[PDB]
Amino acid sequence: GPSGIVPQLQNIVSTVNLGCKLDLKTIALRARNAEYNPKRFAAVIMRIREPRTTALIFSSGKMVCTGAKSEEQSRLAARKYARVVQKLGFPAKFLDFKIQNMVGSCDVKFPIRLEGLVLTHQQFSSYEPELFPGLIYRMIKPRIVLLIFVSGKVVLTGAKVRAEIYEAFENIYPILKG
Amino acid sequence: NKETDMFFLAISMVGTDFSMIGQLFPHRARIEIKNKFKREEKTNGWRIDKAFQEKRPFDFDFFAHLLQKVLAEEEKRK
Repeated sequence: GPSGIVPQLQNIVSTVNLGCKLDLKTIALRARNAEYNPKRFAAVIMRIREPRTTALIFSSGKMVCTGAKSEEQSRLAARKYARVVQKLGFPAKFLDFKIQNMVGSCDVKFPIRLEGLVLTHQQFSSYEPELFPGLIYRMIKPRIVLLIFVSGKVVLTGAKVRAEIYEAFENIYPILKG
Repeated sequence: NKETDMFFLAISMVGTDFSMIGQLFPHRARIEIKNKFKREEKTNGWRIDKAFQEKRPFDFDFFAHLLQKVLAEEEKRK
């Protein structure tokens, strides 16, 4: 059963279609929050604290936002940037909101001997202590990629909802225990 | 101290946006500003919140000149 520690989400990734053409130079000229460094990259990157997130905008009318701790928080930040662009003088719309990725982490509070895991799980676990200190495991159900360390803490990514993170956590937990 | 104050002030004028302040700062890169933000968010969160509710304008001109004057003043006084 559960060890009493829940996987806390660390990140959320989401995108929405603004539905109109925008001028990045105009945004950099008007908005009190903007980049335009075309010498490096022709784009504008936002960020707000409530929710704590970073978003990025193009002239093509797409938005990519990331940084929240919950999917609904990410959507709130997305709608905040949509409001900002609407009051920037652009006819922005909050259309086709899609959630792309999230990151979570947890712990088991006992040491992990990676050698046994690689010896019994090499077919899906990649161990290489020379470059990346931890161990890499790719999980199929659901499409999750997992990082495991000796300290017992685990990083989970590749899901679309917190339920997937929890379910993968409890799938791996017996393996971590033994 | 002055550089921290100005980092804040620009974060209110150009928002939580780093490449332009790196560009107008004579010798700061974007990764530098990102690192400043990591360090300062733990203590000055209230001030950064003050950074996103007032609509005072932003410039190159008035600001560029304000930067250069305060940097010359700080360098001559430091």
